[PDB]
Amino acid sequence: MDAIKKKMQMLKLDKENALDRAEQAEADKKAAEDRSKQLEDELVSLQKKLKGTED
Amino acid sequence: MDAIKKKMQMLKLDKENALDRAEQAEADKKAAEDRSKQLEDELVSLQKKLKGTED
Amino acid sequence: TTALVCDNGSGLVKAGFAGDDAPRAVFPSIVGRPRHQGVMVGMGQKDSYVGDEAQSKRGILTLKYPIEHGIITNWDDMEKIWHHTFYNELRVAPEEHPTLLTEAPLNPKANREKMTQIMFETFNVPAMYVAIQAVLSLYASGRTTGIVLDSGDGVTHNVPIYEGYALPHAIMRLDLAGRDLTDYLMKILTERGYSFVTTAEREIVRDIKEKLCYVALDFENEMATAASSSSLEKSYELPDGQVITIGNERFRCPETLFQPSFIGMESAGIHETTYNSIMKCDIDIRKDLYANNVLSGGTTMYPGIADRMQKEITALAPSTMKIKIIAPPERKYSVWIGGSILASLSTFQQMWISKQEYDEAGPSIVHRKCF
Amino acid sequence: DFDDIHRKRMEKDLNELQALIEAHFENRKKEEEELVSLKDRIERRRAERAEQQRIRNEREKERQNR
Ligand SMILES: Nc1ncnc2c1ncn2[C@@H]1O[C@H](COP(=O)(O)OP(=O)(O)O)[C@@H](O)[C@H]1O
Ligand SMILES: [Mg+2]
Repeated sequence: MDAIKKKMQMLKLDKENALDRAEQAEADKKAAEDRSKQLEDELVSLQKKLKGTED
Repeated sequence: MDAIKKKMQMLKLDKENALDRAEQAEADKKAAEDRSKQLEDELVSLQKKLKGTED
Repeated sequence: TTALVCDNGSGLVKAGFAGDDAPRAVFPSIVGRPRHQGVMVGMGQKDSYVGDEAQSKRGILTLKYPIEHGIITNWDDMEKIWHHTFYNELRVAPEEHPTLLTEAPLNPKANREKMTQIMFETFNVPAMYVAIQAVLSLYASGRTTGIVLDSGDGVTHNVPIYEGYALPHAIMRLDLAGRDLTDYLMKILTERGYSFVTTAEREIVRDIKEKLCYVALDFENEMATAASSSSLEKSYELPDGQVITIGNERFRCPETLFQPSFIGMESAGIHETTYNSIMKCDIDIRKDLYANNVLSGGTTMYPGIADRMQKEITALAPSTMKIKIIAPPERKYSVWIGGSILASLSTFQQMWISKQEYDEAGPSIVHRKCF
Repeated sequence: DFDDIHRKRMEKDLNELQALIEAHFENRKKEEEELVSLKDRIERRRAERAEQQRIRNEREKERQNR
């Protein structure tokens, strides 16, 4: 009819916005966790270098 | 009718799924970010003690 | 006073006062002289019916569009259309209102100069300004970056913009548009027996195209499905009865957009000229253009085009970039809404081409600083 | 920029839906029930006209039959 189509369009705009936000948040999590794990690896290498210096 | 109900329910389900997924991702992002901050703070002190050891 | 935001277009003239949401009067731009003899005396028969009046008497007229591909080929008819638009559809004399026409990119200069000369001499407006049809469609989306594909009815052009700085070397204008799709649909309907020839029946084929055709997500699978089942055959009732059944002509008519080899055009589809237009841009603004691809114009209203185009570009583009296609529901009037917004701005109020300036430099003022 | 999208979108996102629902409800209420009731009324009047026509036709055929 008439109002039904507009209501469907609203329900679809919510769909697109929610899905896009979810995808963007997932990409953010991937990037942040990669950052953290690379920092942890750098910390490990520093520990090993400290061990060599102690030797 | 029949089509309106199923389509509307499926679209609302899609919106809710995307929202909850985004919230989970953002929570993990915040936790990883704070842990990364902890890693930075500990790494600086590790570098300082390494520098003293080298001196 | 208020400004008149006219938008000539090619196929539908959209006009209205600046500051509203939708154009006040939208009507086809056709001028049709009668072709038969006429025997009733005193019937009050005019010599040319323009606008929406000639879509009701089209049975005994020979409709002819005054704008072929963006450019204007018949200046007297265009003047008649403008006169009708001002006096009968809006009923505001042009002596007291600025006007904001719109023009496709890469159009001949003489067209624009003649347009401004007409507006200043015949209608005698206070001040008029000509704007590129894609920047307005970018205004209406509320963005400030993005590459807009404005597939009108006359000409499809693809203007990339970043941070408000247009890139003049990356505009890809292609002359396939809604009219060629109408002609191709009228040409493939003959494969079932329905022959439309008269210039009046082109309107019927246009209505068929608007109401039935859709863009297929995957072309070969649809061609295979329509050739086995019969779940696609949708029927339509002509203006006199004798319903017709459209089979796989439904998604073959608008497929011409993505494969212009169907109508013999050499160039690549609208899915690949956008990627080429992006790749001509600098290497650092390609991500933003990828993420803010904007659709506009009437012909981009086919059901299922915002998914086919996204699939195609995602196939072409690098796998890391995110491809997003902005397809607002108010696509058809996007250019005019943007025009209203631009005319309503205070910062823009001193960019009009004032009449005294035209009197001092002639019609060639439009190419000068007042663009 | 991009701050008028809220003030031009969110408005009609709810007001338009509610207003169109109101329009549909009032139009259906005004139209369907009244039309069915009026058609039933006209049908009853039509049946009465049919009875009157039958009576008049029969009496005239009775008299005129010679
Ligand atoms: N709902 C629709 N579905 C498919 N095609 C459409 C639809 N509406 C308009 N069109 C096509 O778009 C054309 C109108 O385009 P428009 O944007 O008015 O051109 P212009 O840029 O000259 O104003 C029509 O000729 C028609 O072929
Ligand atoms: Mg246009």
